[PDB]
Amino acid sequence: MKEVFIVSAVRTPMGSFMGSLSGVPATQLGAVAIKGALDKINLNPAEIQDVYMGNVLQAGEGQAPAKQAALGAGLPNTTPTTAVNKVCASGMKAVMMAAQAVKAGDVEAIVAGGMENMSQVPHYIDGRNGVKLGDIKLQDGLLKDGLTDVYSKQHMGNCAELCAKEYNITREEQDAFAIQSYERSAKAWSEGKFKEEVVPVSIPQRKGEPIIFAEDEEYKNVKFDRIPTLPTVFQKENGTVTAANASTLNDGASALVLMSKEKMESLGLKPLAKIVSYADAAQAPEWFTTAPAKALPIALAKANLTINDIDFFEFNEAFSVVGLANNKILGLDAAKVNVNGGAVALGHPLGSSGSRIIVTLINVLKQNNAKYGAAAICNGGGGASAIVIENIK
Amino acid sequence: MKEVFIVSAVRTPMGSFMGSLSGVPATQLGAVAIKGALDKINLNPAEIQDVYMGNVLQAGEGQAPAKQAALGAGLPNTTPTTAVNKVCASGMKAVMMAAQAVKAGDVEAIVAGGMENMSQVPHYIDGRNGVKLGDIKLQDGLLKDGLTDVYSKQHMGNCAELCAKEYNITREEQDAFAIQSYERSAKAWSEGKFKEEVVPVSIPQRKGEPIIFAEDEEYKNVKFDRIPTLPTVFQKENGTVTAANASTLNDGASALVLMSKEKMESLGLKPLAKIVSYADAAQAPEWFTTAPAKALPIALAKANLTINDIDFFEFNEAFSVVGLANNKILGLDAAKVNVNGGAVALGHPLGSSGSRIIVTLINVLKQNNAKYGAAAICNGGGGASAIVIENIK
Ligand SMILES: [Ca+2]
Ligand SMILES: [Ca+2]
Ligand SMILES: [Ca+2]
Ligand SMILES: [Ca+2]
Ligand SMILES: [Ca+2]
Ligand SMILES: [Ca+2]
Ligand SMILES: [Cl-]
Ligand SMILES: [Cl-]
Repeated sequence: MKEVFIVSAVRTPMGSFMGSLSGVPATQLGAVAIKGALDKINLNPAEIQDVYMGNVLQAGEGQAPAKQAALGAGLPNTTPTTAVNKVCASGMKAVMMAAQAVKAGDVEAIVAGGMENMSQVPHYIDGRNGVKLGDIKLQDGLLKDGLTDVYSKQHMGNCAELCAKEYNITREEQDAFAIQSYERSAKAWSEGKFKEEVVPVSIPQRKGEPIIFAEDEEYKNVKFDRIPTLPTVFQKENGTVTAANASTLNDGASALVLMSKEKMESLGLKPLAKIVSYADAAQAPEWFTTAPAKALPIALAKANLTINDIDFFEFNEAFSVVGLANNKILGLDAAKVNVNGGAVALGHPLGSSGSRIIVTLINVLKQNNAKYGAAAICNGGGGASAIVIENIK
Repeated sequence: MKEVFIVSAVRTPMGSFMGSLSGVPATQLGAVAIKGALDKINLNPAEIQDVYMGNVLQAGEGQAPAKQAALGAGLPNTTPTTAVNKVCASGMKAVMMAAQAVKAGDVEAIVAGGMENMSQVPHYIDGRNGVKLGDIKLQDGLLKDGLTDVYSKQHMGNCAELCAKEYNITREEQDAFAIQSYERSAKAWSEGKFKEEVVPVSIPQRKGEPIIFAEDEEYKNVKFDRIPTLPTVFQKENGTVTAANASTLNDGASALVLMSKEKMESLGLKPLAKIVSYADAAQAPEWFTTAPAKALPIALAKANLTINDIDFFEFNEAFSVVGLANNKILGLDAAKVNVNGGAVALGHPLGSSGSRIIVTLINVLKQNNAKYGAAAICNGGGGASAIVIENIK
């Protein structure tokens, strides 16, 4: 089978809910990330044969959100585009599907990534069927399509509490994990470890010069001394999950360029990394929290690798309890997982995070002179996706 | 490269806007189609390794629409699922991506299809940012995300008028094409030519037995003597497109099961058809109407076939002018295109039509003892997808 290489990989900084990017539509954040990925390698945009963008909450973004991102990035109108929705796994599934397009022989160069502006998700009304007498409900699209389990009608955070109970993960352990994610995020930013992968967003102003948004803003929104006293927001009695040890709602995008060996060599491009293998797995919807621990072994077996062969891991931190549970189940050394921080501190724009953690993993491997890395992310409905990459030194 | 076979292919009947399926959510229509595809071949649901469903208008469907369809069809909670959005090409792109997953070596059996309930698409309000003084607008999600070109802010029907003008396709020609689509649809239904592919929808009633919806209802909504007198709804002066010669808004779903050679032979299944090749193409957004004439030659070249090798064609009839324009550009014999009727008469649930026309094409080829067929469908943003299949006798 053809090899698939990652020749560029970038992300926007992540904005807080109703924060610095709340006025920049998801499709424009996608445009910034895609253009950034092309610009890193000075790639002629007409070399791109397809664009796959993860995007969970598409309402009100307008027709063909992935086309809007591609055209906004400067790709020509001859570029096909598709938006993909595997909830929080969307950006990773986009990369996997793009790799399959290369392996199937159909494209030599392809963009894959994800985008989300959670600040701009609308509320919904059934406007076509009148209500002759009675109150009418406007559903928050974030809660209805993003954060509520269909089958239980409960918030993802309630599923996080189920995980905490079953795997004996305490409030104190979740808080310590969260504090570590905040500390690692601030340290990696201070060390320049996000400078390579982050492409800034220019924000037009009503009057004056644009604001250049260049750094994640979520990880500064923390008061460490308040963390052990915050209320448990999903469960009144015997709860464990809080606003601080859960991830937040965020805005951001990410993008990667994938190529065949023949195409990258014809262009004189040295790859960042090779995609070794990938896999999806699923279990009961209420157990989406531990599905990454099912998906990663499948990807490892496809790679003919063992868990001991992986130098660094990126597991998306939808909740601190999710990070702790998958580490515990797989027996992972926490010093090798999310070493530059994770979503509890950095943020979590649903449709982008699955590709964002690949972007970060590439740079973690280079920063540590490592070889194999693995990334995995859970998703609503009970799923997870996982991918194994090889750093090319 | 591995061959990819279609071992089953079904569709729901299509309901009219606010019609017989308006109370059956898109995800449940998807469940009916997927279960129907499994039932045709008595397939153990656990053989399915992934599910890709096209779905253009996901707002308010709840979390993970493709999971809801899969679980509703009786697939186990171990089945990964993804929803794909290439506007009207979504269902075809789902099938193409699924074929790539087989060719890439990653799955041996996969479900691909599409689903849409246009009746249930909500209106949108920005509920998070108050408006201190002034009227507030609720955008129709169908118009905003489905039917309006982003760049021109005009309806797809206005792009249809641009096509009519540039390609000299008159009102009278569009009306004659529409009448032919209605006539062919009624004839094929009367001849039993949709009995094989259509799986009925049972509709629960407030009191009493369910209603069994088993036949397309759009093609009976026509008054032939009124057609030449209807108003031109997108352009007041010198218009050509009407409510009768444009497609309608509709509800419906469709689903196919794809397999490798090794898997179908191990299960003792005879394939319906082989997927020979497929392709995407794009041009300027306002020229989405003629993009099928760009995509099909790419697919033919990948198949090492010429247009003369194709026995029958399915080109989605988003508008009569689109059908006429692509026939004219490619020089196709209208007696070989959409021979059982098309979307102008049968309906057009956006995310399902791209796979629906493959389902219909399979049966057209068998009904006519034919070999090669091609299907193609345009999509907002300037794209089209095309697929070439080989009937297995
Ligand atoms: Ca700094
Ligand atoms: Ca937090
Ligand atoms: Ca260990
Ligand atoms: Ca009949
Ligand atoms: Ca019509
Ligand atoms: Ca001809
Ligand atoms: Cl899933
Ligand atoms: Cl496109």
